[PDB]
Amino acid sequence: GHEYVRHLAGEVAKEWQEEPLLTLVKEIVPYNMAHNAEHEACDLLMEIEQVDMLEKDIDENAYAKVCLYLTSCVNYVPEPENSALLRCALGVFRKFSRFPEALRLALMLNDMELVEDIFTSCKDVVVQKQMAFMLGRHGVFLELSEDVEEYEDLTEIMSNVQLNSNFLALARELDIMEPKVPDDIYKTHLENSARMNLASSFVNGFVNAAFGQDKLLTDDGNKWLYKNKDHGMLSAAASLGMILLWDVDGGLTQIDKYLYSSEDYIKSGALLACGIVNSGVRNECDPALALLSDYVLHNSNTMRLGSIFGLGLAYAGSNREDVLTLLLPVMGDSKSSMEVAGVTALACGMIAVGSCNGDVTSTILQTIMEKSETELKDTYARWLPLGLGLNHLGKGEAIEAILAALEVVSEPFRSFANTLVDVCAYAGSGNVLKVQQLLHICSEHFDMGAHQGVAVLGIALIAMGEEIGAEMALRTFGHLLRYGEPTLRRAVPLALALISVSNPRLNILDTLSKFSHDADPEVSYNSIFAMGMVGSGTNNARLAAMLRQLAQYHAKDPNNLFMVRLAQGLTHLGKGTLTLCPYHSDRQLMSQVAVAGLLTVLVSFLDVRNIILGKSHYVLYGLVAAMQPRMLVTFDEELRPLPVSVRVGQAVDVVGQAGKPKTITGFQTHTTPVLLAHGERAELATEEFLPVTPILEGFVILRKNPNYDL
Amino acid sequence: PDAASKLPLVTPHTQCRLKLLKLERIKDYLLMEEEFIRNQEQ
Amino acid sequence: VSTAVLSITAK
Amino acid sequence: TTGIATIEVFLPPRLKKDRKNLLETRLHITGRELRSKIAETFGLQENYIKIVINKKQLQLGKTLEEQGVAHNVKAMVLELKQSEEDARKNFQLEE
Amino acid sequence: STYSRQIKQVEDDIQQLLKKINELTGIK
Repeated sequence: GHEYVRHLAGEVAKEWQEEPLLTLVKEIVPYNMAHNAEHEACDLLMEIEQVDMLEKDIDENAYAKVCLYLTSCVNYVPEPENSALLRCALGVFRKFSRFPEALRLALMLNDMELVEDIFTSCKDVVVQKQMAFMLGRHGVFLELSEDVEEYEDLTEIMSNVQLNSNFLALARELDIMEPKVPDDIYKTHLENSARMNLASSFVNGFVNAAFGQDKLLTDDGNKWLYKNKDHGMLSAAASLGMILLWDVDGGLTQIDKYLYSSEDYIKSGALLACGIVNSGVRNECDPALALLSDYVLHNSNTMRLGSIFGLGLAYAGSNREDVLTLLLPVMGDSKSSMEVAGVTALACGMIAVGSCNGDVTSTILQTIMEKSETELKDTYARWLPLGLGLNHLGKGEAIEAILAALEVVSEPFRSFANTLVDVCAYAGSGNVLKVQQLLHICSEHFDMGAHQGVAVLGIALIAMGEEIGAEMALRTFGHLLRYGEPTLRRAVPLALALISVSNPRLNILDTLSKFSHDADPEVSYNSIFAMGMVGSGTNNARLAAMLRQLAQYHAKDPNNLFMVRLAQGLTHLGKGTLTLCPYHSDRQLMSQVAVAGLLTVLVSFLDVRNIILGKSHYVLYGLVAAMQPRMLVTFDEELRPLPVSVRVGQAVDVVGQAGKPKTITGFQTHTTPVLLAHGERAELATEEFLPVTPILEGFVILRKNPNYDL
Repeated sequence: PDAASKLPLVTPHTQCRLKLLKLERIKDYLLMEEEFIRNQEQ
Repeated sequence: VSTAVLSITAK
Repeated sequence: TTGIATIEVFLPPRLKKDRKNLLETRLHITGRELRSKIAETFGLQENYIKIVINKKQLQLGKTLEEQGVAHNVKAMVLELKQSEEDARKNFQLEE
Repeated sequence: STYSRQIKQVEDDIQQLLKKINELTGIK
C-alpha cells in the first residue's frame, strides 16, 4: 500500500530525530524513484539526514527532478544543510556527467578547488568551453596549466577578451549601433548650470555604455568636457570610458588623449575611464595596472581619487596580490584624505570581494582605529567598513572575529561599521535571523541613527537571494517607510532599488513614484534614483514617461532634476542591452562583483546630499562593476555565431509537478541574438541543436543533434 | 485584489518539504513584521 | 515585548 | 637563451592579425629601440603606439634591463589617435 | 503528506498573522 509505506516513512523520519531503518529507507527510496514520487524520497533523506546514499539510487530518467528539488530547497534551509545539499546535488550531477550544472552548484558553494576539479575532470573540450563561458560571466577565473589541451581558447573565454566583439556583433545585429544624445532621452521638445551638464554627461555615458560610439564625446569632446565645471568635469571624462566598456584596446586608445591634460580633473577622470574600460575583461598584460599605478601615490588627491577607483573597478573580484599590495599603503599615507581612504577601501573590497583577505582586513581595521572620533564623523568614513564588508561578502559566520575587532571602535561609527559588515557577511543568504536583528536595529528611534539606514539596506541585501524573501521584504519596506524615522526612510528607496535592480515591477515602481515628490529632499532623491535603478537597462516606456513627468515637475529644483536625469540615463542603460542585476544563471548565481558595485553606489547614497550631489558623484561608476549584458548567443563548436530559433517567455517554476511541464508562458519566437528581460527564460524552439548547458543565458554553445534529421 | 495581503505564490502545489520551507519563510517575515509594527506603534 | 520565535531559531 | 628574450606581444584586434606574437630581442637595447622594432616588424607607426611591458609602462629613455624585463614577459601594444608629442601641443592649444 | 499537518498549521498561522498585520496597520 502506497499510503501505508508513506505513513511508515513519515513515522521513521519522526522517530529518527527522537539498523532496520537503513533497510527501510534503502527499500522506500527506490520505490519513490519507480512511482515518480521523487520529492517524497528527497524529503525522507532530508529528514533523517542521509542524503549521502540518495545519489547511488538515481537513474538517468529522474536525475533532473531530484537535482532541481534539492537545489530549490537550499535557499530556505540554514547551515550546515546548505553545504550538504549542494554537495549531494553536485555529486549526483557529476555521477551523470552533467558538468555545466555541476559547475553551477560548485560556484554556488564558492569552492575554488571543487570548481577547478570539475573543470579539469571533464574531457569534452566543447563542454569546457561552455563552462569557461559561465566562469567568465560569474567573474571566476582559473589558472589552468599549460599541458591542458586548448589552453589559449579556454583562457580567452574565461578572461572575457571576446566580450566586446560579441556585444558589438549584437549591436550591429539589432541595428542599435547609432549613438544616442541625452536630448533623445530627455525629449524636452515635448515639454509644455554645471549640474545639468554633469547630469547630461552621466546620461551620455549610461545610454551609450559598452557601445564605443558617441555623438558627443567620440567627436571633439573637449568642448563638452570643458562645458562641465569642477568635479563634474571629473565624471564626464570618466563617462568617456563607459561608452568604451569592455574594449581595453580601442577604449585605451580613445582615453590616451585625455591623459596628457594639464587639468587634474580631466586627467584623473580619464584614469578612472581607463579603469572602467578594463572592468570585466581580464587582459593578460594588465594595462590598467600599468597606467593607473603611477598615480596612486600622487600629490594631488584627485589623481589618487581617479586612479584608486579605476584600479578597483578594473580588478574587481580578482583578489590580485600585486594590486592589493600596491593599493594598501594608500590608506596609511599621511597625504591621503578621508575621501582617498574611503575610495581605497572601496577599491580593495571590490578587488578582494568575498575572499576574506587577511591583509585587506588588517589594513582596513588599522585605518579605522587610527582615525579619531571627529574624523569618523565624516561620511566618507562610511566607505571604510564597506570595503571591509565587501571583503567578507556572503561569507556568513566568518566575521565574528572581525566583529570583535570592531568592538573597540567608538560610537556611533562602531554601530555603523558593525551593521555594515554584519549585513555584507550575510548578503544574498536570506537568513531570517539576520533580518530579524536588522529589524530590531530599525525599531529603536533616535547622528545616532546612522546605522539604521544600513540596516534597512541590509534587509534587502539579505532578502535578495530569492523571490519569497524579496516580496516579504517589499512588505517590510512599506512598513518601514510608513513608520520609520526620516533617517530610517531615506534608505528604504535604496533597499527597494537593491532588491529589484533592473527588474521594473509595477508595485515597486508605483511605490517609488509615490515618494518621488516627497517633502524630505533626501528621500525624494533616493526615490528618484531608485526608480532609475529598478528599471536600469530595461528601456521601460512607462518608467521613461514617469521620469519625464518628474523632470517637468522638478524643473526648478536642481538636485531633483539631476536625480531625474540620472534615473533617465539608467533606464536606457546600454540602449536596453545591459542589466545591473547581480543574479545570473536563472537568477541562481550571485555575482560578487556586481553586488560590490551596487553596494558601493547604494551605501554612498546614504549621504546623497554630500556624496552624490557633492563632489563624489564618480562613485556612480561603481555600477560599471555590476554592468553585464542581458545576453543570449548560440555559438557553434568553433565559437562562431549561430543564428537559431528560440522561444523567450516569463520563467515558470517546474519543481514538484511531474511530467515535462512547460518552463515558460506567454513566449514568443525570435532568432537567437536576443535580449532577455529579467525573469525571462529562453528555450530552443526546435530540436535541431542541443545546448551544452541547460541554462540558455549569456553565451551558449550548441551542438548538432544526431536525432534530428534522422 | 486584496492589495496589501497579496502573498507570494509558493511552489510546488504538492505537499513536500520545499513548500513547508517556503511557507515558513513567509511566516517568519510576517512574524518579524508583526514585531516591528507592535514596537513602532507603542 | 518578546523576541518572535522564527522557524530557524525553533531548534 | 644566449641573451635572447622572446617578448610576448599582444597586438590590438583592429589589426586583424595573430592575437599573440612572439618577438625575440636583446635586453640592453633602449625602450625607443624596442618601440621601433615592434613598430616595424608588425607594421605600425613608431610614434603612434604605446607599449605596456611587464604590467608597467615602457620607459623610452631607459634601457630595457633597468625596467626589470625578463624572459617570456608580456607587452601589449596600444594604438594612439594622436602621437605622444603633438597631443600635448594641441591640448595646450585647447585651453 | 507527512507535512500535511505542518503545512496546514503554518498556513493557519500565516492567515492569523496577516489578519493581525491588517488590524494593526489599518488598511480598511
